[PDB]
Amino acid sequence: GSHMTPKDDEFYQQWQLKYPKLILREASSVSEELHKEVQEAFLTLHKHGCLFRDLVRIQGKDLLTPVSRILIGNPGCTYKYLNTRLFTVPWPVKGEAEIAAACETFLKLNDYLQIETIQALEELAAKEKAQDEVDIKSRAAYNVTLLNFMDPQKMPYLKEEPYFGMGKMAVSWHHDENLVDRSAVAVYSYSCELEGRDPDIWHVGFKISWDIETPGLAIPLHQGDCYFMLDDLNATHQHCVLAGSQPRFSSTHRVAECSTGTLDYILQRCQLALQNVCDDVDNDDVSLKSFEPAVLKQGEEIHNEVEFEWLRQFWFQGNRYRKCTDWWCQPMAQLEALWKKMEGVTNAVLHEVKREGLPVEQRNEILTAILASLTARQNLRREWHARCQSRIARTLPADQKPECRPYWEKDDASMPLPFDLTDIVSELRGQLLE
Ligand SMILES: Cc1noc(C)c1-c1cc(Cl)c(Nc2ccccc2C(=O)O)c(Cl)c1
Ligand SMILES: O=C(O)CCC(=O)C(=O)O
Repeated sequence: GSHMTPKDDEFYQQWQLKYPKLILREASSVSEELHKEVQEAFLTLHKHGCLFRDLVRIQGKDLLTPVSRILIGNPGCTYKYLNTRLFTVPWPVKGEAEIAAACETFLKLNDYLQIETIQALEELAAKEKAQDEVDIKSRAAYNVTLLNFMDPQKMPYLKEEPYFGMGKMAVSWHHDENLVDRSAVAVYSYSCELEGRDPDIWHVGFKISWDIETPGLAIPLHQGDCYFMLDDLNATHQHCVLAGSQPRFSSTHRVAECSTGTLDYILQRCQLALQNVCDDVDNDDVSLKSFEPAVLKQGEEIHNEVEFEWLRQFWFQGNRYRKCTDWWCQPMAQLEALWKKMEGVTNAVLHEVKREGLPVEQRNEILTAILASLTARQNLRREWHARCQSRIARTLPADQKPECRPYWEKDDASMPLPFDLTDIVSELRGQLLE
């Protein structure tokens, strides 16, 4: 395999022929006022220490990401990649002062890049022609941007690009996950400073999925250049980042698929689960209205969703959002209080299966509905606490160390149930032996 750069004569016709949905807008197309404001916003956030490497999990192993990031976007929105849910540092859409100005700056860049995307998509459809204006606006309605930073000198050894000889990789081949179908991606690239591609210049590489025979493209990215992935390019093609000599920032604006990833959604899920609870007063006497299996199954599934997809995802990042914003403090306190009530709900269900007047075919109706949720609850609870207590988790600085919140001992009296459910879950299967 080989690759092509602007040094090659075939580079320009391959881009024209086989990458027409990849658009490059060089820094000359962007106002110099916007350049300085965006580049200073990058440095403002970097000085305040707002960008963090994530401790993700890929195929069983825990990995520190080579790139430090921060998610900025609509209030209450989340973006999930590599099993890590990032929460937006909010930007001011209608309805810490330095950091808030940087978020307003990248809100302005988002408006600009959204317009450029709509125009590029309109010019794209016209070329393919020779109702759908709703699709174009929605596929460019960016709700978040994932800011990035990497210093290549800090790595003792960078990975070689393994298929086309593109040299050192900062980020390996991948798709951008959890995006609205056929939504576009706009990137603002900010680089701080013969045989093949220039090793000192940052590039974005492109290849066709499953294809290492078709030579890939290595697009040089200078300071202030913008590139756009239109329509199904992000799905049909993979991209990587080829490292240069000096550090580089980037602002990657996305239409995150957030149908199950906003605060309003998960709060609504929590209210749906608590509709099966007598809500006169918030005490330890939790009494359920119905024990119909579908209602209890849905209740324990929502219980798991708020705990693992929201509570433990958030506190695994060790209150590092607090360095940027306080926006998630009350919502996370509210979600935990809602989750605590669901712990009392689970205790109430276990109290009912332990009751004498219950006929066995109603008792087994309940167990068949709740055991898949309780199984996943304990399997995921130890996966999360194991990741909180791993060697590489120790190596992180103090104010981003993973916290296994919520966590409590068997000594703790305020919680109706223990953290370890192995005795309880094994009991309920030994209960449908007899
Ligand atoms: C997947 C995905 N979706 O959105 C983003 C952003 C990613 C994503 C984000 C990243 Cl930080 C990477 N890179 C890595 C992540 C963890 C460990 C190593 C690497 C690496 O490339 O060396 C990849 Cl491959 C993909
Ligand atoms: O850094 C970039 O240009 C975007 C590449 C990418 O997928 C990312 O790291 O977010």
